[PDB]
Amino acid sequence: EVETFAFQAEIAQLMSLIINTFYSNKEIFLRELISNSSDALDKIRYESLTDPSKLDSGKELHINLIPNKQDRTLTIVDTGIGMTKADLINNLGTIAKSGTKAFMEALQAGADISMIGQFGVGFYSAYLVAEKVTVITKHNDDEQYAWESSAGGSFTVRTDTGEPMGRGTKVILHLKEDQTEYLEERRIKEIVKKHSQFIGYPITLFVEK
Ligand SMILES: COc1cc(Nc2cc(-n3c(C)cc4c3CC(C)(C)CC4=O)ccc2C(N)=O)cc(OC)c1OC
Repeated sequence: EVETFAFQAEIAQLMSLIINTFYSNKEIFLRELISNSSDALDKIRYESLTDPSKLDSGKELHINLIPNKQDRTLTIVDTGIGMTKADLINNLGTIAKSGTKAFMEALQAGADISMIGQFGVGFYSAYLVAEKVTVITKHNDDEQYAWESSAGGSFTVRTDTGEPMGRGTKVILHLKEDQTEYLEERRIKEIVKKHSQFIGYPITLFVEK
């Protein structure tokens, strides 16, 4: 069973701006998604200090970047806190609404899209490079879910029947036809070094084939 939901107006607006605005510095999407992963990893790590059993679903705290040229996808995988159904549908969206408002005000005042992260809505920078984003996530004490959106004002959530993840999140970027450079090892290495060099978790760039 697949449930379909409408984005709140502000998020739909944000996604349209990201998709429609001419802005060449698209590579910033990667640091934003890695920053989401890092924050998620911080969260499970801190929680585990008071409840060590929260790591029964996996001790290792890390990030993998997986390019797939056949599928034309770049996947960002982490073993962070993951997201409940409520996190996916309601709660992160509520925070993103107020973040969007501040971001759009800042843009009018002369800020640029690369500053999106300061407003807590950096996830949506995925749409600079992706025609569709799929999010597979597993939080402790909840089911594995798949969230998906190609924008257009709606997203879906279903319970996932793919490979079980233990705990964490996979963000699968179905890349735009003209954005396949982000499948190249050298290009990913370049971006991580430039923007994500001090992330406090191992980042493994998988190689193709
Ligand atoms: C930044 O803080 C947090 C991030 C996350 N996780 C994440 C959240 C997002 N994220 C954020 C910040 C906003 C949004 C998302 C993903 C979405 C599909 C729910 C759409 C959205 O509006 C993306 C990736 C992860 C990830 N890699 O785990 C979970 C949290 O707690 C369950 C949390 O603490 C509030």
